[PDB]
Amino acid sequence: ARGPKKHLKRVAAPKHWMLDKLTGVFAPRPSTGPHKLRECLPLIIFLRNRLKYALTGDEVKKICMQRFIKIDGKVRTDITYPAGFMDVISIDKTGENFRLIYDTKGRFAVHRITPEEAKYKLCKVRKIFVGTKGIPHLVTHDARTIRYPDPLIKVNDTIQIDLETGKITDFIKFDTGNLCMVTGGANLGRIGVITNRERHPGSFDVVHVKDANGNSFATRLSNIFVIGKGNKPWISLPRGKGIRLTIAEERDKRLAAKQSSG
Amino acid sequence: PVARSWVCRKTYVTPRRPFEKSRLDQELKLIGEYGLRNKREVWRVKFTLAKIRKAARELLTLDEKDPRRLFEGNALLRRLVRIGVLDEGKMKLDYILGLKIEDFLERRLQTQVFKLGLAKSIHHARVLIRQRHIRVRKQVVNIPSFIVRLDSQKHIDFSLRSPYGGGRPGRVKRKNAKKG
Amino acid sequence: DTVTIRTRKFMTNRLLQRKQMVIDVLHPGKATVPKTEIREKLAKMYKTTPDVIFVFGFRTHFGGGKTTGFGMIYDSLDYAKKNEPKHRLARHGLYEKKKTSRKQRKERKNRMKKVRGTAKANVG
RNA sequence: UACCUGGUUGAUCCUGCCAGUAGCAUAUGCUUGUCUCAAAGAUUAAGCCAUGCAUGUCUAAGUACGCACGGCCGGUACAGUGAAACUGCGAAUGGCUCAUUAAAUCAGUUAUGGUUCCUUUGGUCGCUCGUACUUGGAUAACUGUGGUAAUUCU
RNA sequence: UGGUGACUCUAGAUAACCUCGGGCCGAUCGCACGCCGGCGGCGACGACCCAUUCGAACGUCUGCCCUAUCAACUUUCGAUGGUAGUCGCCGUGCCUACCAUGGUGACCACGGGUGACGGGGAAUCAGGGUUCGAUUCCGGAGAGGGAGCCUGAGAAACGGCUACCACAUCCAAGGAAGGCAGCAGGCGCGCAAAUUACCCACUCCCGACCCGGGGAGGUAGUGACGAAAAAUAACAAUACAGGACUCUUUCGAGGCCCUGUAAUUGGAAUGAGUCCACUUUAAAUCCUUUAACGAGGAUCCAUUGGAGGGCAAGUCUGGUGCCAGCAGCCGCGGUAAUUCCAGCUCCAAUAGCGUAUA
RNA sequence: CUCUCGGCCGAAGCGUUUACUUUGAAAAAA
RNA sequence: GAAGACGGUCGAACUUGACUAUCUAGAGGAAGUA
Repeated sequence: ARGPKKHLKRVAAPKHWMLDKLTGVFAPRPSTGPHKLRECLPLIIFLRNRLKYALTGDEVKKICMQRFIKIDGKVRTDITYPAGFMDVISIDKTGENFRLIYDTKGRFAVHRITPEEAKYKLCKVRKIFVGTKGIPHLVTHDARTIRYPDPLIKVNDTIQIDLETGKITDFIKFDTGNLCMVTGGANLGRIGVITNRERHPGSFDVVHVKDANGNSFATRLSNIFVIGKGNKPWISLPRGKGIRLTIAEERDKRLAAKQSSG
Repeated sequence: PVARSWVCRKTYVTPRRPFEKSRLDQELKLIGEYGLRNKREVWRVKFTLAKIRKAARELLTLDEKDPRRLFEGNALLRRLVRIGVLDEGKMKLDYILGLKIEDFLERRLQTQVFKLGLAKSIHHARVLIRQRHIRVRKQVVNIPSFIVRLDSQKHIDFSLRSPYGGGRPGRVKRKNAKKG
Repeated sequence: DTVTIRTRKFMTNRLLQRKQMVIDVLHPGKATVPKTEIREKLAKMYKTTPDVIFVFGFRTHFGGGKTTGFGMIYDSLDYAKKNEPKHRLARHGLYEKKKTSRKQRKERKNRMKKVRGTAKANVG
């Protein structure tokens, strides 16, 4: 190419958007924004493919252009605006609030939350620097910078934002015994307790996580998001509790849902 | 770049020996017992069993407690039991190797129409299906190679918009009534 | 009187100001029911007027019994004029597309790139 | 479905190939009722190309003294809709082809603590101790006079 | 102060400098209107720098087909390295100056070829393999051949410009214009490949933008490349010097069950068609749904190859007479041809089936 | 297989160095 | 602040050689091919 690309073919779109083959050649191609385009939901896919409020992209244009969608407390008229992990999508007209949280199969769930919960979110601090007359700074996982954080906040911690002010209320430290969600790789969407972290210098660290049923899995350090302190999550968790069932017991649950219902 | 899909697949395989007596005789017997159109209809059913047996030949080589053998070995048995080719009590993975062509050819809709007393030969049944006289629970089926499942078997009838069922009489009876 | 209307996947869309649903049509002996007859049938189910409801995309199944389409039922008529594709407004006579073709517009666009300011409007 | 069969001799057993056999791709021949999906100027010539089209774009929110149309009610800076033109952005994406190219391209893996980055998103934007209740000159559109056989010329 | 596995990092402190081809420190626009002449609420457009996003670009390690009738190559004119610079967005022989004489190779360097763009993948397949991948996804390259640039965040851009080379257009002979390996279309080339059609309704992209545009893309057309389903008849009653089944020693008797090469009899059932209407769609078509019509030699007619062997199926009949021809191979044909040319019958696959080549 | 601290165990070393084997995570969609 | 000029650089192309390759016009002939 002679410059940056603007299209996305539909087959090369991310798998967890769950687009299908035959409706078009192109995928929505997210705008640049706070989240990575392999790691986001564009607002057009959330609003007609997940919520079924629209049937075309033209109707998503009509819904968004009435200024009806607030993502993290601000109105977005962009239909390909990249919403991402733990963003609060709040539709005021229908009185719904949503948070984007991965399912146990690594896709964003349609997780409804109460408007008490819709005033905060958790972020993961990715960078700390001191800049220009000794003012300390944060950089979170969704491109927020915060001036003057608490000096105990370090890289890989998890802070809590109030969505109106933008300021930190409190935070969790990165330690063994805290609760996780995996935000990357094979183990994506799983939830458990930190038990170990082995440090390889010059390369990626590996964190071992233990499930609520005693299953254990590793990730890398960058695929780790500290949800809660100890065992209590600071947010509401989706339908499955981050416990990935095997295919045999998922089949057993799906068959037990048919011999009882009907 | 078009928004199409080019996935397709052949349903039959031609035999390696083109003129082999005692293959021709056996396949002609299988045609005559079931009223098939040509030899490709026989080779189509040889192809599905050869894939089912290849799928069970590889599960039988894995460890007896392996998760793939326990998971895909139980889905493969469930489908054969469901379409009536296996028995319920025969749900071990080794009885798949004791399945035959005629066990699948019994479960065509054409033979079920003949065997349920709706027709009076295996050739009256195909010609009954093809001109829209047979339904399965609500739905008129045109297809003679419709593999009937074991629960959708007693719901086979005469398709209420047909002269043999609900009965507006046909084009020929109507004209003969108009004539005299 | 032998036709029936059912509604499966109902949802009140507050954003586009409509109710939207899947319509099941049961015409066990006749042809496919016309779109105006389904709107008369649906408006007395949902206690409205047929000019505010818009049904489309019906496919009769093989065998001939059932038909499945989609419908939308708007709050007002002006909401229907605002939030609709214009090809469905044109199916009720509430919109008229201009009748020029597309090869005429492209050749007229290219003929007036050869011309500076106010003579562009004098291009035939 | 882990497969062979004809052919050297008067007859035999071999070596050994030739020929047969089945698929799959391009062409071609003869034939063709129904219906679903569907490749399609790659191979020779990255040869040559009539004609048409394929890239443009305005919101409440950069600039309206075109009566172009209407329109206040008529001192009423500018009601409004608005072609044109200036300004801004896009035209570096997409589409096509496979000529070149043999540690090159490319793939997996790593790195930028050795760089640049329109845009989006967040931060920053009285941190500087030294006519403003608003500054200056132009130029299009428009009006008018033209040149050239001829251009999206001027 | 803070950080990294590691800084010559970040932050701090001091002395200055700060490019006229100047660095930031707002002379910009809308809406709602106001509170006590001042103080104002939402936006929009901006803007140095920092971070983020989309990238890009340079590097790391391992991996490629044939060729020795290619055995030494590289170093003059940078080859390998050192020091200092120049240029670059930056690291670096990238370039320059001065030094050192290095660097690669039978573990195949260097050179040549490729009917070579690379992968994901495809066909075939006991297991191992062998061959293909121009081609819708990703990456690269190139817009006749080379070269040079402008603008810009991004281009050595070609539906931008400037030359040369090769072609080629208009001319009043002075001059002017060009680039289909985009969509169609034409010529050529060939064994070899479709419409100068409709639309932005879908999928998305761009713009100042809910509004405009899009031969991207969608929709039809041509389409036996190829893949899936699936008609060309079914039934009954007669008749058979049929057949088998129960009795009869056997004849011969049965509604006992099947068969037919019966243009035997019989009305029953249907689609192919013709064709209203709806539905479909941007508008249409197609399919699906339904009216009415639509079958007896149901002439509403199934073909392509074969019939000695390999290899399923006629040493039946006439013609030919080593001729004409057949035959992948062995062979057939010379007056009785199981093999040619035909009739009849039979075999195989069947809306498909031969031939050529990889 | 062990040494100092942090809470009898971890942080600090590995044990000569590899091949091998099993695991884990990382590996675009189609 | 335009034309223009000295110089430098990048550098298509042009001419003359040398080597090498191909397409074409080309007398003569030979052998095998039958």
